[PDB]
Amino acid sequence: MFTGSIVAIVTPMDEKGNVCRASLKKLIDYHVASGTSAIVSVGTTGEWATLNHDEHADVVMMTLDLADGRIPVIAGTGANATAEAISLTQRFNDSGIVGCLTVTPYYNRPSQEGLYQHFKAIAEHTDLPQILYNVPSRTGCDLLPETVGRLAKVKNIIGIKEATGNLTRVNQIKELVSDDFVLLSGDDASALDFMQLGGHGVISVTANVAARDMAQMCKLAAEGHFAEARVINERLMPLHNKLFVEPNPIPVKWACKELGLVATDTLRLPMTPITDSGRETVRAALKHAGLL
Amino acid sequence: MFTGSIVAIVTPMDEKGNVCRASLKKLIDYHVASGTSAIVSVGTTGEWATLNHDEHADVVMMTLDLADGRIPVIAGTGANATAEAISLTQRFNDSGIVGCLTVTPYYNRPSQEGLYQHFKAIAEHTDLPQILYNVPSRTGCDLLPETVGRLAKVKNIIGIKEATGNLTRVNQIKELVSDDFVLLSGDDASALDFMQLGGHGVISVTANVAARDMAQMCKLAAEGHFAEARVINERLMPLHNKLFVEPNPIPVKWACKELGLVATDTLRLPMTPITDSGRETVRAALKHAGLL
Amino acid sequence: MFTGSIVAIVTPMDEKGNVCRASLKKLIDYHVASGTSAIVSVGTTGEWATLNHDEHADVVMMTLDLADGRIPVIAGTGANATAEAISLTQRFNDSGIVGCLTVTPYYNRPSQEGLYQHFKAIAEHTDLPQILYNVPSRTGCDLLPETVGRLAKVKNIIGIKEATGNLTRVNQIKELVSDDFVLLSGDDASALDFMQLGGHGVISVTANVAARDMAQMCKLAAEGHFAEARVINERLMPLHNKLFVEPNPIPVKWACKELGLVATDTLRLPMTPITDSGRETVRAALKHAGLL
Amino acid sequence: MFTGSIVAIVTPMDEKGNVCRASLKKLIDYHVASGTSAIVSVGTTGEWATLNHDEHADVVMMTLDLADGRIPVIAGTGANATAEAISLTQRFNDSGIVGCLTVTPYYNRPSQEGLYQHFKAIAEHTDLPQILYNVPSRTGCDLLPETVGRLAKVKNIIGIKEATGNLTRVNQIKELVSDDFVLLSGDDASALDFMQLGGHGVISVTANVAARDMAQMCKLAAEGHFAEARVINERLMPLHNKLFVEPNPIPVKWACKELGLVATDTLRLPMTPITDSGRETVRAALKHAGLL
Ligand SMILES: N[C@@H](CCCC[NH3+])C(=O)O
Ligand SMILES: N[C@@H](CCCC[NH3+])C(=O)O
Ligand SMILES: [K+]
Ligand SMILES: [K+]
Ligand SMILES: [K+]
Ligand SMILES: [K+]
Repeated sequence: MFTGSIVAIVTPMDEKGNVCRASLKKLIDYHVASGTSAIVSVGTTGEWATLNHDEHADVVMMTLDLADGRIPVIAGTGANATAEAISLTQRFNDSGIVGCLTVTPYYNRPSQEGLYQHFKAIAEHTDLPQILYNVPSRTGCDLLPETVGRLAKVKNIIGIKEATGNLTRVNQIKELVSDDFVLLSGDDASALDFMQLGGHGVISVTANVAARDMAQMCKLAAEGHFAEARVINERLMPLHNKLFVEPNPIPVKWACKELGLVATDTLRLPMTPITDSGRETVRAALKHAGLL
Repeated sequence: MFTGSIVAIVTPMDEKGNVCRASLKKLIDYHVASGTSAIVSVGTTGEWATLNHDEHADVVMMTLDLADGRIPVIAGTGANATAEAISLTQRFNDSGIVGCLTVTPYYNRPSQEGLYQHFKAIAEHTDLPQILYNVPSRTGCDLLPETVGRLAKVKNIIGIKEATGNLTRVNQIKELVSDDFVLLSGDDASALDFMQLGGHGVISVTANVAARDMAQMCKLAAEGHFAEARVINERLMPLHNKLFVEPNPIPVKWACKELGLVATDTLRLPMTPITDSGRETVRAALKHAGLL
Repeated sequence: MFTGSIVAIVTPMDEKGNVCRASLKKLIDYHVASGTSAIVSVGTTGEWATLNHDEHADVVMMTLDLADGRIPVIAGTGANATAEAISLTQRFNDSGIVGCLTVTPYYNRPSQEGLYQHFKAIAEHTDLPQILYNVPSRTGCDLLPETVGRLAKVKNIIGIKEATGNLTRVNQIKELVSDDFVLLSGDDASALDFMQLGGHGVISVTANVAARDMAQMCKLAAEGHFAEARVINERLMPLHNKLFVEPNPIPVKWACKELGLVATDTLRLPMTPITDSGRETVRAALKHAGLL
Repeated sequence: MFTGSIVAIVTPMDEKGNVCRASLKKLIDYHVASGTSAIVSVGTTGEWATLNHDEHADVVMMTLDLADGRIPVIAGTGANATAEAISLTQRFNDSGIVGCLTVTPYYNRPSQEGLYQHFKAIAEHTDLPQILYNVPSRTGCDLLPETVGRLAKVKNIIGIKEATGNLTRVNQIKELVSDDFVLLSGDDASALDFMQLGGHGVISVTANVAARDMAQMCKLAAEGHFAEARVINERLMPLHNKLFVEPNPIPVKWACKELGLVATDTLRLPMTPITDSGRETVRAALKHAGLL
């Protein structure tokens, strides 16, 4: 549910940019069969950025309908205005999602005290578990360990997706929070290292195309079998890097199409079609992973 | 109209967080009287991030009404989804604004090709002049000079607000565009240097509270009188820096209230009220400028 | 010998900046009694930067004489000209040191191929084990994992002091080198994390004043008892940070004087005496560690 | 003498790595004929890092001999130990150089107070004019404008080589120093912008191979003719960038050999011979400049 390999699932689209239900069903079945712990619906990799609030709700509800109770769903619910994050969250209360993934405000660069008031207010108006989401390269704001410590005292703020790739954050956060607070990597390339230092899992792009291997790697890491998990990570390392050779989710949607998991690799502007050179790098990564 | 001292005007609010019409009128009269060249309505400083699309439109329309033809008005119109930027823009067509300030997509970090396609599409769905806006510390995206060169070929893309504070960009962009493409600073502390290098004006935070000084500074710059302009810049330098002692527009709103230009210094979460230490810093800077 | 807690020992000085033998003897006895694995003589913390080549040799020989076979000594031997590093190394061949700590060329910023030719040539002209030393914040150059992989194939290049604080480097290097190559942290604040990911020890500033606790922490980390080692690291964390509140070794020399391990805290210009505010921060760290 | 186009001259070498007198003479005649204002002997570009103190002195003395009063000579004299900088400087007293270029201590990262004490002490042991040199990418140390202000009060500290490429530093430093303190760029690609902001010249890599163009560029700048200067700058921009395609002075030495100005392009390790791809890049840039 909030540990192990969690996929940040693509939002598959037809040629017009509308959600492809048939493609989504195939992905969801794939994750159920491959042992993925949960699905993050309309996260970053799900083009949270370019869906409107309504389309967003629809993809989440569709994922819940297709999932049919077989795999837990977490929805992306972040916003850069605290009133808007509260309002959006209300739409998912009692939807069937198990939790919300809520990103630090982007663009407006609030203070730490602002982040604290933001997240505390969101949490106050829902019974759903909240997972905080720190990704400074995208938002311009860095939610620091001291603030995560203050927010972890709020009953339903249950963990953090830490996407800095700065592995010192693991034990800085861990020492400030209770043993039940969940630490999840949001950086596939450093995620095994993150788990080895005491993290609990990963919210992953790679998992979209290597679900079984991600699931086994995370299970080995949780049991302490790091040498063994590292053999898997070494085969997935080209994917961990090359799925970001052009802006995510351009590479992963192309990989999903190439494997046949989705009908088209279409995305919404300002995301553009993968370049020829990108296709070649991604294909080589897929073959390194044994997927083609 | 697109040169000299352009104010990025605050959206003054009541204690409930909604626009205060009497305060806005007072500010706009103040800019008319001070010699400000134009007003950017619902830019970053105007809390574009925390107004919904309807509130945003209402503020722009109210600003045009109150300006009553005495001062040109440029609307913030950026979005991180191309479709939504086109909508937002279509909405101000025939409103009376003289142009749009359109920020690079934020959060989703598109490629340069993606930036080119986003702005080209927006420009194609309007007749209004477009000023590109590059502020990578907020967006996670850096619109490079090469791409500005490509976009400057589109008929109604007419300038750029360069808020990197990287002064080498002035002549990198000038080399690639025509003599009538406008270059404006988005960084108060470096704006005089930017104009000395060949830029044409500034979209300014400091102009909210030192409108006459800023207009006089820019007039001297445009005339080649840099040493006279620099005396004015040194008097304003503590404001140029300390209006960012806490996240913009927290300081400038406090300063506006302290000077009697607005009724309340209220902002929307996740922006937080100014700290005491903040108050003290900004008050010292206002004293140095001779404003209080 | 090349694992566990290794101290980067201060070079204690009298009021004129000359090496204080009596102070050095006290330190060396302290490390022998407290279980330190080895001593790095005239490393960074030993003011390698401001001793001339002769003074340098003398401090190393004095440390070896005082040590009297009771604890292994490693000498700092780096230089930014390959001919000079070869020449300096010859002076220590058969001195009694067990190894050399050789920093990447500083200031001149060579390519990776230049680093490879540099270190390979140094290694070629000695039988002494060489430990490579990467500290980009000081040198302007970053010795990358791929190059460390190529250098590890040289018979007597036996390990690396990795002082970036970037914990991803551990397993990037480890996967390219043999199981006998030693990975040592050169960043006290992240050193436990470094060991938890697969590093073998630390070349430490903190060890100068908390030798026994560092030695126990490293032993616990080597046995896999990370929770236990983390209790010690948490008590030493203020030191790990505040020994760098002013440039190293200013704080640690002051701490050593305050504890009575050395007669004076004098250093060589351009290092300056600790500030009052620095003394207060360092003292508080020492008390947190239980040392005062 | 301390304005206009100052060349940071290469130390041409034979195949063994020792100074080539005939090549040096040829370069110095070339600068006399081209209008270069002064020569920096054994600066960074002159391989200050890899010459020992005697070799360094020999090159400066040989340069003064060959210049034969026709062109002023400034010696590199920096060291990271204050005592050693004082020695090095005392050595050039009454040599015939007109001043010294003294870099911030490298590697040991002193405080600003430490920088103040280092340069003040050096200045006190000579009558030669001192030009401070700030190049943080190489040294790990950033000499800030405030500290430049303090040092500019010392009688014989007369200027600064600002190699950050951060153009805001020009007017930050000008505000704090007297009208006769000299500001020189250390960054070819930004040097014209630096002079347009109020700087007085450049210590240039590009001047090694485009001496006449650089002197003409600086003459036009000093006269206020920026648009004419910028035409010359655009012709040289590929050199300004591609003379750093591999670490300086690897490219400029190759270019000097290719133009017939020196006999060999030999450098000292850890600098390595230019790669083939490098050769091709620099040749294209020399073609663009009209030099070959
Ligand atoms: N700054 C905007 C977020 C854009 C929504 C993503 N397409 C707001 O406050 O709602
Ligand atoms: N750049 C110098 C190193 C200075 C020695 C430290 N005080 C050299 O090549 O030797
Ligand atoms: K909690
Ligand atoms: K245009
Ligand atoms: K080896
Ligand atoms: K002076």
